[PDB]
Amino acid sequence: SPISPIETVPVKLKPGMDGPKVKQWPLTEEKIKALVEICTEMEKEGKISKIGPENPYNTPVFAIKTKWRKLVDFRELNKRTQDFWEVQLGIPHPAGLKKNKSVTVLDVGDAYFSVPLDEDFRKYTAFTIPSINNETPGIRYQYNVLPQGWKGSPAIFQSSMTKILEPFRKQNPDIVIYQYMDDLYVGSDLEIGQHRTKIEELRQHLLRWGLTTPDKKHQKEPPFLWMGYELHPDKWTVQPIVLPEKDSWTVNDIQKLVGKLNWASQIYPGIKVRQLCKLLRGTKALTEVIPLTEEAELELAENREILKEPVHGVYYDPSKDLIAEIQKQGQGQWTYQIYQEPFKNLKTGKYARMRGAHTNDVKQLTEAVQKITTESIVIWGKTPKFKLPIQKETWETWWTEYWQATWIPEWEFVNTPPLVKLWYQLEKEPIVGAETFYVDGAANRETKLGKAGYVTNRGRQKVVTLTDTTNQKTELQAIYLALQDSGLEVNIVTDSQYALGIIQAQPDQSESELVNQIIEQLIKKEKVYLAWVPAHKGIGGNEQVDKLVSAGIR
Amino acid sequence: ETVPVKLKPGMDGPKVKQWPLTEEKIKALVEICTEMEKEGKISKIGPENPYNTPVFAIKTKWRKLVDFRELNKRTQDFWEVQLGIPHPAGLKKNKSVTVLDVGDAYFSVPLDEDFRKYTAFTIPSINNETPGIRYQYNVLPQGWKGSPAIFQSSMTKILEPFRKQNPDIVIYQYMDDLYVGSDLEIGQHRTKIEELRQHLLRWGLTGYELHPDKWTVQPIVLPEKDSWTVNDIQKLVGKLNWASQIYPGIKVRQLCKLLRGTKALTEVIPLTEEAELELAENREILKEPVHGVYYDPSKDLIAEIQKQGQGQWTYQIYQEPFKNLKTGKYARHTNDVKQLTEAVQKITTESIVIWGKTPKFKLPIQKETWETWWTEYWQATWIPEWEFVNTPPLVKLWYQ
Ligand SMILES: Cc1ccnc2c1NC(=O)c1cccnc1N2C1CC1
Ligand SMILES: O=c1c(C2CCCC2)c(O)c2cccnc2n1O
Ligand SMILES: [Mn+2]
Ligand SMILES: [Mn+2]
Repeated sequence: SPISPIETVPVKLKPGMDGPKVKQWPLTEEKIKALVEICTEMEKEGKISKIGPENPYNTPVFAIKTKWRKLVDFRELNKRTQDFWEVQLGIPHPAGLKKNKSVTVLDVGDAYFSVPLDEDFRKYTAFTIPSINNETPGIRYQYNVLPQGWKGSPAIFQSSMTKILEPFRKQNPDIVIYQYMDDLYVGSDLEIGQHRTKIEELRQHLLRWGLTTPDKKHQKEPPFLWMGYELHPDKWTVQPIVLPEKDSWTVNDIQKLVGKLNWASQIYPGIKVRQLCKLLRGTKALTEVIPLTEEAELELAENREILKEPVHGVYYDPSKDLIAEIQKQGQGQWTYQIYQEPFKNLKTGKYARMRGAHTNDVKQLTEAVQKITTESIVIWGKTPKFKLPIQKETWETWWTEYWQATWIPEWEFVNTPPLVKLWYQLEKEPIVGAETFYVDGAANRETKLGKAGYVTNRGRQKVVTLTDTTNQKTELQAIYLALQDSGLEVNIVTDSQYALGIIQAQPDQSESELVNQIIEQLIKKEKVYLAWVPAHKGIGGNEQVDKLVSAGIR
Repeated sequence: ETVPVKLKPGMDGPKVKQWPLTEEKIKALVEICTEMEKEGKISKIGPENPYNTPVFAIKTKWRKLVDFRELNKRTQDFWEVQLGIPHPAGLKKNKSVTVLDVGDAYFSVPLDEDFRKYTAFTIPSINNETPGIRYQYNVLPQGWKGSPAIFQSSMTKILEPFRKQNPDIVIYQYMDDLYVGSDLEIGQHRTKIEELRQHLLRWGLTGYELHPDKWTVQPIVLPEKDSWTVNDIQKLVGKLNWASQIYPGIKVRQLCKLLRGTKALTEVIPLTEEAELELAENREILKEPVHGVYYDPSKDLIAEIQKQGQGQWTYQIYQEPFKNLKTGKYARHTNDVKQLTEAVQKITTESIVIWGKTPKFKLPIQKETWETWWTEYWQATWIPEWEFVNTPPLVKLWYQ
């Protein structure tokens, strides 16, 4: 095995730190013999070199099992070695790859051992093979190449390969090479003849730089198993996903189920995970059996049906636009597909995230759009054209009136029920001939006891006592009371900006049951006007509720 | 020779992640950086450099925008209290202020050898197909606050003849820009700017027009109305109640007397006349500057922005909440994000002109939305710090 003739990367220790000096533990005779054999062969290969006892640094070695292997525990050196640039900031998504006629994998034989280590850093990699018991001074070596398990090796190997591939890439610009650890993926649109010939030009270029690669008879055939994917030059899919059929589901089994389904959702449309995830909340040990909820059973059954037949994704054509379509699956659940030619998906996915305690479908849709927009730029370097289950009018109305700024890239309405809509709206002007309710709450923070109530312009009145409450809850409770007892048209005046803010954003779902009870009442109504006044400014009706609800509370 | 630059004690360089870039901006950056590399301004680097600063492309010519916000935080002692550039109080008074991009000057001055590693940046690839192209600066970079701090003495020498010949022209440097103010007639001002450009041209270095003397207060406006309803007065007292938190001496006691007992909102009630003493004299304080509020140079500036609809945006600049140093508005094929970026830039330059620093913005937008879109509409060579907030419901109509 050759050592690459490339330039070395200068390495330093962390500022104010010296090299490791951790002592060697006594080893058994069989382990010592095994290490001696390994180290003399490594020394003849040029990988390591003998040093004297003038070198003060040490890292412990160990021998593990017919054949033996040497383990160098670099924990202490790694702690003292400088930080490096990250090996990668992300991995390619298969959907972003372009279709090739042929693609070949070439693995590098003994990757790290083929690239030299900075001469001035070599002294810190020193290790000692101990003699039988205490007696003799041990045999001392240092590394000449990138050591396995050392902090800098991944980054320095990658950087070395990049420099080696650079000449070849520049004079062969229409051949694509992806670097991954010790593997090289090489694709082109050349005919079967001059592709296999082109691999040989690469293999000879790599061998010239001390990197050996497998020949035609040894190199793997497609599909290639990589990072949980199954890759053809023509199509891609996720690796075989098999959902076990079990009588009893443990936490561990459900965690693994959700993981598989989540992974599958990249190409299998409509995958659902919500009900299965609910089973894992505040859950016990991994061995604990969780009875499947009826909704979880139905979700599992729907997923099995989806995964029944194999599904593949296509590759990316840079000359065509990307199309993203989104559908609502249920409450909080969103699903999407991206294609270039109608219904031949490059990839699929799902969105579920709950941004904030209270929300609506319009906000969730936009959040889904922004998630897909970011994904698209990462994968394809451009935004897709969207097709959304919301009318332009509905979208128009919401964006204009809402306090928050947004921008959705080019999109079209598509009639795929359920359509996104707002379930109620607040009046811009007070209602003529409707009862005006003045509301307020009060809570005692010591006892957590509180009161919620109202007074009206028609002399109506009510107070309800609450037991484990907060200021905010009592204000919502008061508003809920006013809605319950009011009739189809109502004017409601609150001194709670918190309550105002929630309701003005037209939520249709909430983490609070109380807010959900308010939402249910707002939809039943014909007209609702909600106004705000400052608290304790001698405002007529407002002062009347305050005294009423604060009595016995504060 | 190079001037030695060091980080604030106990901390090292920036390790900020490179944001995802579109196809056209990556290609633009590759062309720009290949050219700079050939000219020796930047050099390719190895993996022994663990540092990173984000890079963007903005605009018809593409230009590189390096986001040195983090490096600038970690070098504050250098550019502020070691080689600080003084800010003139006369600039905000001027009839006209012209902004000239002067960043091209910096590439003629070498960067300190031991500091070059902290200027590391990455040009990413689409879909992480290839390793990012890594560089560091060999020269004073654009966007780094240390650059005008170091070039300071060279700029003084450049402007000396022009400043001698034109004593009543204020020239201020902030980052990559030169701010040039005068009280001359517009034609004469523009003639002097052209004159200044010629001086700069002889040194290699090579506009945007402001009128700060016409920057007047944005007063909280109380409605003139004939025939008030119960709802109208409630909205009015609520606006006045909050107005009293910022303005010292706002009264609302007389207006509240009209709202006594539980009355219907649509009931039209006639006003007295005891409230008119409040109403009218409230307008007096509302149109005037806030008494007792002054800029503290040891404190950060904060900017809040509210979306008002119809392409209108209100903003406030303060250091302690309620104590408004400045208020204003921004007005507009323009979308919400585009309008907001334009407003942020407008507020920032005013802030540079008035105080010599940028505010930290509280933006009424989702983080990810802002991050994907802001460079599409960004034109400035600096970048302010920002937060992402939920606009409180009534602050909007109070500043309306
Ligand atoms: C694992 C991997 C990741 C990134 N790109 C690729 C590969 N492997 C492929 O099999 C492949 C498939 C089709 C086209 N590009 C591919 N390649 C490109 C390099 C030829
Ligand atoms: O009674 C109060 C008080 C009082 C308690 C302390 C004195 C004022 C508030 O501050 C307040 C603030 C927002 C909303 N409702 C409120 N209510 O109902
Ligand atoms: Mn209250
Ligand atoms: Mn109260």
